[PDB]
Amino acid sequence: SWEVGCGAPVPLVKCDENSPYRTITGDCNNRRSPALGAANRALARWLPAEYEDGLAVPFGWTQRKTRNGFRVPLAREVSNKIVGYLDEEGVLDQNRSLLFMQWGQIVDHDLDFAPETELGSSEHSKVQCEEYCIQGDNCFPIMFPKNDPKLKTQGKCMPFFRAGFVCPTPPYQSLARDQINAVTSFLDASLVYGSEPSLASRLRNLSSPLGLMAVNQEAWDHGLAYPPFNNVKPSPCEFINTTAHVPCFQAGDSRASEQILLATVHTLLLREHNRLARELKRLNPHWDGEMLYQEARKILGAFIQIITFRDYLPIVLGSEMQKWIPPYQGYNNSVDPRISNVFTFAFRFGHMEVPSTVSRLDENYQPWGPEAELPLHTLFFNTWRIIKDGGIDPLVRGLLAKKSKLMNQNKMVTSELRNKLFQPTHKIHGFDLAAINLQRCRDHGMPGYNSWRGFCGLSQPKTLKGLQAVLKNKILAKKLLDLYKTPDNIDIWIGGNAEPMVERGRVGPLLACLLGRQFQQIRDGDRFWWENPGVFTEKQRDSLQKVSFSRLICDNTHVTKVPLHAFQANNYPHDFVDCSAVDKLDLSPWASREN
Ligand code: HEM
Ligand SMILES: *[C@@H]1O[C@H](CO)[C@@H](O)[C@H](O)[C@H]1NC(C)=O
Ligand SMILES: *[C@@H]1O[C@H](CO)[C@@H](O)[C@H](O)[C@H]1NC(C)=O
Ligand SMILES: *[C@@H]1O[C@H](CO)[C@@H](O)[C@H](O)[C@H]1NC(C)=O
Ligand SMILES: [Ca+2]
Repeated sequence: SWEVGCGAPVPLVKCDENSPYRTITGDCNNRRSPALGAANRALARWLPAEYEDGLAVPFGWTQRKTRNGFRVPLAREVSNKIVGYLDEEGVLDQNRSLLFMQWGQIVDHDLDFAPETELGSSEHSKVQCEEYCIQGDNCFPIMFPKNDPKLKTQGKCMPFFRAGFVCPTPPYQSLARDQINAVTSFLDASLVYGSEPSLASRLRNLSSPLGLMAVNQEAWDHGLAYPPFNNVKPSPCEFINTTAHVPCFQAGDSRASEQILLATVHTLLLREHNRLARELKRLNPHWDGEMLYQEARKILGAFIQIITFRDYLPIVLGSEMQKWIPPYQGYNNSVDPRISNVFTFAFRFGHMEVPSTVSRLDENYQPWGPEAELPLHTLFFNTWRIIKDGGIDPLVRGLLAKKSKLMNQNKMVTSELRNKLFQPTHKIHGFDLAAINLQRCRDHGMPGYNSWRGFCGLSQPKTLKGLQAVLKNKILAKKLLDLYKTPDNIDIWIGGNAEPMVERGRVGPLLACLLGRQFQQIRDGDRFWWENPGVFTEKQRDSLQKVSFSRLICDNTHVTKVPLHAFQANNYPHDFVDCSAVDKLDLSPWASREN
């Protein structure tokens, strides 16, 4: 409206047009508009941003500024009164493995990352934010309510820094603030390879023409690879236990070591690249470093898209899968592939799927050692428990044999995340992911629950009695309206997650609509979609159709007993078969005959 196109981060890219490979940045995917879907650009706005000043000031900033004539509730008070629970008994999903949760976070990390304004390296008003809880500029502290236990142990607030935005830092007053997506909008293994040139090259082994990703030179896993350490200090993975001095992993995505099961699936994905490369080199000995890397990178990209679109999305979206992600009818270069700002909140439905513990299992799928089961809060920024406690295999069997948390209207987010979250720089296991989510919704200028209901063609309840019938829950509706006063003011993260789940799904109608739309767009708007004619030969696709997470495990660990359907709740031994019974990835169609 104001500027036709704002852009002062980086301008310079020529598009190869004849390349059979993606760029690292996601530039040049869309031939007409080559910036579309590329990293370090604004998140898309499906609806106009909603700030108290119309431009940048979040709702909740100014004590005397209402939203529609009512004060917005403190994020931590919504967390305390709606999101928390004590009893972990009976909270588990009887039909989703823990891998279902974990694949969600992997997928999320491929698609979106809104970094905190890291501009300010002098910036020691961290102290002003952390120690003194003074709201100002990029410091937007989560203030504790009266009656919060954390007030007795942790001071007045949790520190919270506003997200980075385009055009960029110390802003103007022209059109509304847009937060940055720092990774590629394409489902493209950017979490393995990186979304920028510096990092992508750092991760590569350029010491041999084999197109390998670099691997740890200090630790191994029964001959099997770990990712390189991040050697930059301070290291949060070091902070959590000095004695071990085990740093964080270096992977394509900065968040890889945030929890031990994310690091685990990252390690599996890195292993797969090197596995693929080796079999491609064995198959095509001529192929130089670059062709090996790119052909393996391109295979890993397709694996992620198939597991996500064939196995994962149908058991998230349930009855809504067909209404939003119909069967694929080819690349449409008019679709916007960019991740939307709202999607980055809709996809945090995952937060309610995280259980309170993580288990290491032995070969008989029984407890591994005397501390087999660990509280999740001890596993934030934890790589030492991988290297110095049995490696990947015990944690992968836990992923198969243990269950996700089920979303529950009276048991939303485990206290492991809601009271004990560790944030790098902030020293304590004392943060609230639910409160952060709600504060972030306001930071990003999110429209409220009823704007999104209207967007999705759903009823917009105006009364307690109206909200009760949509939530199918009188008490939850009462607690939300006591805090928010009007359903128009409910933050999209809590409103979306409050809805009962669609038949055969794990999200309610509103999230199904938002996630459905976004996943439709990243498939239909991707020139390198695995099923787009010319990306892969017909034979290559017939082979790719047979990938599975079970096969990924079989090839990249010493786990020989796996389930056929790894996202279902599977119990050992009834639901487990030998790896020999699990279809393989036939790489024979990648045979290149130069004569
Ligand atoms: C999606 C998604 C996001 C937003 C990513 C983006 O675009 O920036 C997200 C964020 C976070 C954050 C940052 C919170 C903030 O400052 O706003 C943390 C600290 C965190 C921690 C954990 N999450 Fe998460 N998360 C997203 C999605 C998912 C999903 C999706 C299905 C799962 C599962 C998941 C899990 C976890 C997790 C598990 C133990 C931790 C810790 N997240 N997330
Ligand atoms: C479990 O979920 C799958 C979909 O993942 C479904 O097809 C199957 O019927 C389910 N079994 C149970 C226990 O409902
Ligand atoms: C690079 O590859 C060679 C094997 O081909 C290996 O000896 C070396 O350690 C590798 N370096 C890294 C950091 O992966
Ligand atoms: C720290 O790591 C050491 C070395 O592995 C381990 O033995 C010890 O129990 C750990 N302590 C904590 C607090 O994690
Ligand atoms: Ca990506």
